[PDB]
Amino acid sequence: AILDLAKYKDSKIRVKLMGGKLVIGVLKGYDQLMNLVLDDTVEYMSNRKLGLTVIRGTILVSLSSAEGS
Amino acid sequence: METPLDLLKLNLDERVYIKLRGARTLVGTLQAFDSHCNIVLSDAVETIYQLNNEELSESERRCEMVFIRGDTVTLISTP
Amino acid sequence: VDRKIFVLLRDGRMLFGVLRTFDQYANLILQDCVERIYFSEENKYAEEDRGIFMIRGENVVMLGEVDIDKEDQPLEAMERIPFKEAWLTKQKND
Amino acid sequence: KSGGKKFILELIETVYEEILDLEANLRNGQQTDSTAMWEALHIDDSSYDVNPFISMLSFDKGIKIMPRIFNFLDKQQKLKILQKIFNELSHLQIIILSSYKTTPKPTLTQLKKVDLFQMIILKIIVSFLSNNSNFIEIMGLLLQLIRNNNVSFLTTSKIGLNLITILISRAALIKQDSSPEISTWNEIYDKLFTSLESKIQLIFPPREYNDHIMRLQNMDEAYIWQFLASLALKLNHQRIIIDEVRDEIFATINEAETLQIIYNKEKLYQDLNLFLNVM
Amino acid sequence: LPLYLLTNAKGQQMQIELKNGEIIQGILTNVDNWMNLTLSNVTEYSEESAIAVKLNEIYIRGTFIKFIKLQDNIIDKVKQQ
Amino acid sequence: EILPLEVIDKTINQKVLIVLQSNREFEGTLVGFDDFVNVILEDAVEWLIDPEDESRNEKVMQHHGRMLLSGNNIAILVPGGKK
Amino acid sequence: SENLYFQGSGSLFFSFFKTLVDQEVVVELKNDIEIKGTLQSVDQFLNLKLDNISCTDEKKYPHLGSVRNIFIRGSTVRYVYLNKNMVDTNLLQDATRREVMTER
Amino acid sequence: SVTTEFLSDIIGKTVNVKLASGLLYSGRLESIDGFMNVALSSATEHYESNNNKLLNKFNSDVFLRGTQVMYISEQKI
Ligand SMILES: [Co+2]
Ligand SMILES: [Co+2]
Repeated sequence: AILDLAKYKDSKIRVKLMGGKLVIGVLKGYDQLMNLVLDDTVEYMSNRKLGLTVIRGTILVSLSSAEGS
Repeated sequence: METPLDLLKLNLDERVYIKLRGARTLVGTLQAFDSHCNIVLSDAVETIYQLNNEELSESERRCEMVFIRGDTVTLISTP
Repeated sequence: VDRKIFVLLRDGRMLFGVLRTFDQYANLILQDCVERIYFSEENKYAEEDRGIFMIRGENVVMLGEVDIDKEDQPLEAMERIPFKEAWLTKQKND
Repeated sequence: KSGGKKFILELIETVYEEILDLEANLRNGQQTDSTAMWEALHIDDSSYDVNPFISMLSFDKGIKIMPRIFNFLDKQQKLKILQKIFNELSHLQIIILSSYKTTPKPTLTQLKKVDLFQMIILKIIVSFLSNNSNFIEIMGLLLQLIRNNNVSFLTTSKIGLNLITILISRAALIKQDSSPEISTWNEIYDKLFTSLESKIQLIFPPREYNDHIMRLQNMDEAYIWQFLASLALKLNHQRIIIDEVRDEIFATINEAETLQIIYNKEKLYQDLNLFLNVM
Repeated sequence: LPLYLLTNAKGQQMQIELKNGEIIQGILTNVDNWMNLTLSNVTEYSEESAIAVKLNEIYIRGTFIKFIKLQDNIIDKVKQQ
Repeated sequence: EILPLEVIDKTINQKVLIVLQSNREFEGTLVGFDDFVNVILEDAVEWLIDPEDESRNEKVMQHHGRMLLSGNNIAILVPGGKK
Repeated sequence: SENLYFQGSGSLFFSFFKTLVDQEVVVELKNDIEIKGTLQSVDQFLNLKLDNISCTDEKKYPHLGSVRNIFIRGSTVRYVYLNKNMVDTNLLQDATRREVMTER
Repeated sequence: SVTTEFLSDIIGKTVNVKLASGLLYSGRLESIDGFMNVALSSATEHYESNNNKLLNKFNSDVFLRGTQVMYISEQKI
């Protein structure tokens, strides 16, 4: 694909989602389709930490590094 | 027992009721449809439900022949 | 397929420009775009320039060829107001 | 619709399917697979309170698909269907709607549906009884209508009353040459009259009815007079008819209580004149 | 075809708006067949703020872009005039 | 190598919390899923969520039996169930 | 026995609109905009190009005097209004039943 | 194939089908098009909960768009 995700392993993950949601956490794993496994995850309120999650790639709208985690 | 479309095909030449997402409902006599739920109605009367300044109001239109794009359709049943 | 057109988008904003490489899905690439906002109720309007615009096809509602010059003169008798005012007004209107 | 109307819609769409292939088999195919379509009409099947064909004959698309379905049919199948219509004629949900007795105020739509069944099914029955009939089979059809229904109930229905007119008229229109048949006809004719004899002029519709229809458009009663002319054309018989309807003739002739829009008074006189010219 | 054209506009800075009104302004570093973007020097904000956070880098999924404004081609603009 | 469907696989018959794109989530025991990530939950609790006040989140139904949640709208899957 | 409202499995409304080409229709969009015009073509996604339009001005609407022809993205249409003369309703139901016959 | 197996053995049971509009329809499930179009007989309509105002009751079969189905669940209670 286009972005090699190996580089962010156990690095802060900041993740925007289709419905307005934003999620941050450390990368643990992935699939070819950018389904993601995140640990230590905090989700953001748009008009809160639960830690462990699995995010659907289909719903991903943007991803970047965060100083936050 | 057939897929829901077949039941819809059972209604051809009959009065059908169609519900749209945007607070609009139609009732009329069905003439055609595809699997995308695009529809041709032959003597329909549309009715629109609104929110005006804390009161519910309903204006309505009728027309002889109208194609109606399926992706707006939320439900179908008999008048 | 090198024409000057207007486009109205799903969010309600109007873009104007000259098209290229468009319509396989109707996805469009425009040059020298202009976003124009009208309020006929106050004889005002507003502009801001858009150089090269790429548009994803699910966001276009409709488009069509225009003659810019014929549409200008009406432009003339109206007061161009600041773009900022129009954006704030528009959110008020919508 | 004693059945579900889920059921009858199934049926009516199955017949629509089957006749859609049989028509589609004209790119060459073994065309007469009508043995597969007929079984869907349930004509033979007396497994219900009302025969499923008579039921789907109530729906609009049923009546609309009758000319096409008759195309792939074989007289004695065509005759089997026409016998089914007559034998259960009082079960037709469009006999009900033409009757003023049962459906006193019929929505404009229901008036329309009556007009449709009229234009399509009568054409079929008037045609089949012209280019495809035996005198004795006309006897059979007629006799069937009599023995299985509350005759004169039907005389209130535009459809039934018109139907009766068709049976009789086409029958008596066999004045051409070429015995016991003649003997049989007398017997039926006498048998029909009795039921009507007391109840003729129950035919003519109540005033409110006419008022309700009249409000929905513009009453053409030419179908009533055409009937009375048909039944007349049995001398004492002629007397009884001209008796119970006399005052209605006296009222209708008095009906022309107006002389001098360009109102079409010609129409009303023509109907009664069509009766009297006949007999 | 659109992806192909953008891939020639590769390496230049631009201001891209997403489907939800977020604006991402940055330097395009790579593009793919699915209209994926690298976004090498990024600043991210809303239309409300433009008319507010920098992170140096962002990854964006192609199917979620509403539109993208690219910078005026200097030679093409002068040729037009 | 940990793969998302495999982590999720390891959650079958455990409590799981399923969050949509909108402000809605369903907690219940996860029975199974497919390729299109349609998820089956058993005896699911349905919540609406207030972004601002955990007190004003609203519990809309306790479901009983199995329910199928269409994978169109699934945003987030949480193994262990929203402790 | 093949009719005009019927070309193949998944092209029903496409053939239906192709039947309405060169006829005057009115198209209403999901955002309430109504456009009167003459149909010049359709595609498999039912996008419409209307020639020689006439219109009802609008709150959100700025009117471009030079515009005679518009392209319309199919996915943004709510209604396409017609007159009963333009369509054989028996045939439109028939070809529909044939398609359902096939599509199952 | 757990999902296809689920629709099989729920034909005939009473269910709750909530659409994306948040509207909730209950009655008996007999179609499961697999685009998840649903047909239901005896369908009632509530806004989000069985506890709310009945908005519409249907006396014949209802057809529901698969593209709009959010969930389907048995109404055991
Ligand atoms: Co009179
Ligand atoms: Co409307």
